[PDB]
Amino acid sequence: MQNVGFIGWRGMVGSVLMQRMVEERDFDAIRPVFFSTSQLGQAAPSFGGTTGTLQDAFDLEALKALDIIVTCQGGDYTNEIYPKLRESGWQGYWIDAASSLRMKDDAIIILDPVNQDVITDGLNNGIRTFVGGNCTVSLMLMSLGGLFANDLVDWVSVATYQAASGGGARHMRELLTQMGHLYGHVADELATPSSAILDIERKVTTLTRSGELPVDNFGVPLAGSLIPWIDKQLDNGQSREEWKGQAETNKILNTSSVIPVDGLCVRVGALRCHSQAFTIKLKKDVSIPTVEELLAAHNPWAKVVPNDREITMRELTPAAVTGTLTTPVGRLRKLNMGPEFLSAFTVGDQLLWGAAEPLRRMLRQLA
Amino acid sequence: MQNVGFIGWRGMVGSVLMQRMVEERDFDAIRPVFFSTSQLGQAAPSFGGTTGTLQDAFDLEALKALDIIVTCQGGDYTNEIYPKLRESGWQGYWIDAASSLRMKDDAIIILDPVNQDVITDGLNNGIRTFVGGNCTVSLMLMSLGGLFANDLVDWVSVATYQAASGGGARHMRELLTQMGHLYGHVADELATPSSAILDIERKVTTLTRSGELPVDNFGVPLAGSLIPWIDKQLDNGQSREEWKGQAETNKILNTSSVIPVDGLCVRVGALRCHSQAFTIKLKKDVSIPTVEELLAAHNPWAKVVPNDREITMRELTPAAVTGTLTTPVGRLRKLNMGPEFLSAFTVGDQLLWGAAEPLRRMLRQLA
Ligand code: NA
Ligand code: NA
Ligand code: NA
Ligand code: NA
Ligand code: NA
Repeated sequence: MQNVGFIGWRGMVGSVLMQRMVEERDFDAIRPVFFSTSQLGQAAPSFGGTTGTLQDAFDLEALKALDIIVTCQGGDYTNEIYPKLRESGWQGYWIDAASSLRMKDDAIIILDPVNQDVITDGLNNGIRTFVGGNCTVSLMLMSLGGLFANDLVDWVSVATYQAASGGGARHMRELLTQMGHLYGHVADELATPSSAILDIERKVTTLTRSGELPVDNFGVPLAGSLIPWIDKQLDNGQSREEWKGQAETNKILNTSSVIPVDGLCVRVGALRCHSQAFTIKLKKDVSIPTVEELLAAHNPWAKVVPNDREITMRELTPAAVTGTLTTPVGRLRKLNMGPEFLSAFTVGDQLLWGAAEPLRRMLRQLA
Repeated sequence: MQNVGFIGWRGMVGSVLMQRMVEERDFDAIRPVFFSTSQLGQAAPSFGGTTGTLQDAFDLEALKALDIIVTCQGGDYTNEIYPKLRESGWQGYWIDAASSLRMKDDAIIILDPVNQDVITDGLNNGIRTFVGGNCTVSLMLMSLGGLFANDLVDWVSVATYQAASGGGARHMRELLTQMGHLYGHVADELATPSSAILDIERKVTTLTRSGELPVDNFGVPLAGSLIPWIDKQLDNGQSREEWKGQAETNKILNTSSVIPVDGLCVRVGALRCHSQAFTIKLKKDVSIPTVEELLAAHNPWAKVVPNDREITMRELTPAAVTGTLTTPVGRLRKLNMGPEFLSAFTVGDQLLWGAAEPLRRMLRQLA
């Protein structure tokens, strides 16, 4: 079996990865070694199946002995250790959740249900570095995989509804804490049937602007609001989050010609699920029934939700998707602009297909 | 002095209207009469230094004695009374917030900062029925009016982030109460520094799908989620909310040729503000500086927010816009599809320009 090291397994993304690996019994097929910085020397996690000890995440010798390394530690860790490992002559496999190495020429962005062909070709051509793609793009491709696989996409315009988990654990806690502040401030009024709605709203609105809401992580309030800007501002007017759409979509698919992908990435008051609205320009006029068939046939997670009111309300929402591996796509119909214009709405959990799942599956392929 | 009757003045939209009328001293030039659908006989609001009794909203003789009727009562009321009132020989002015008469041949959809010419022509041509437009369309036009007025729009695709107020007062209370349930369920964990984020989220997620949350008004949860379907299902696959986009935009502007308007209307966890993401196809390559100038020059409420990170976070959000008459537009840049593809993000209060304000302004013109 292969000797596999795990870095950042206690972080949020790493914890989801561990959860999934235990669910799939992935530790029975490998010889796992766990790393740490604040708990080195302590016993390895029992769920790992070994009686080992937590190794030093910065001990190069401990790392060099491994065949595979799966890290969810972050960019800073990768930027320090990855180069040192490669410079030492280490030719093992590096599976990373951080975005740092995504655009490197010797790295492949992984999402096997979509680009297994790219992964296989890379493995045969000496690629030893595999990086998960941005949550937004990975979820988009999991849901719309059938359209891209059949080369039916001319261009894609998107408007996202992104969850707090994308920001981080403390961001999620900030969102929930804010919900508590808003409700608590008008709890008495809500409990009073005769209270005036405009009195309730005024109080919530005023509190939101009061400066009393904790906003250290998002900068501004999120509960009851939204923020139409995610990540650093670029010279072309895009946010880095929006820039990743075209950059990563094309690298994941290894397109022969650039497929334009652009839009607005907005942070909303959701915990883990990213929802996305699309305006897709098709290369040709294909019927909706054919579109539904192609999307559903691509992979088992792209559940097609019939374009009917009640079922959409029940299945195409964060409430129905959080914590699941399903990446449903619905509201499929042609837009008024023409038969080559397709509308679509998707939902997907940011921590699974958008983070940990592609890593677990890549590791399984190498086991 | 015109005799003006008010219906549905006690409800949420009516209350916002009353508040605005008080702020602008709109009761001074008219003789106000207040009606009730179930409380006739009780004292009437002592607005504009007047006193009286609530009249019967269903008494045709009482209604016929008026010169102008301003109703925020709703479609069911309009559908029952309007035809009977007109058939009884009433030739007064009917100003309505309900969608009922919007597409009638003898009615004009009003948004004066955008279509005063249409309103003026209608008045001279005998039109006596004026109806406010859908909140989505009215807010879109208040923000993007400059692009339409200069006939630069080929087509527009939209993704909305609609507030609960569009559903109603009960809907808003349901959202806030749900926020209370979600936070309350994990309040102890949030207050514990060492608590694990995944344990917190697991509980919130489970509670959300438990069936314990109150959802009588929206059907499914809204706090921490969203619903990509608003109003009745139509045969073309659109929801009625989405259908109003093209129908009302073209009628408000009185276009010579149909401008395609389509997209997805999504309900989100906001109280009063609607936000909208746009993909606009221009008829020609217009520079962003020119676009900014045209938008700002159209009307005083179309605040152009510079496409910069920090200012966008502070001003292009529901938190910054709720309760104000400002209808800001930002994130203006060209999309990767080409120089004729324009991106824009708008925010606007649903109860003001999206409901009550157009009515107040129309009344002022008839006083
Ligand atoms: Na071996
Ligand atoms: Na840092
Ligand atoms: Na259908
Ligand atoms: Na007269
Ligand atoms: Na700029």
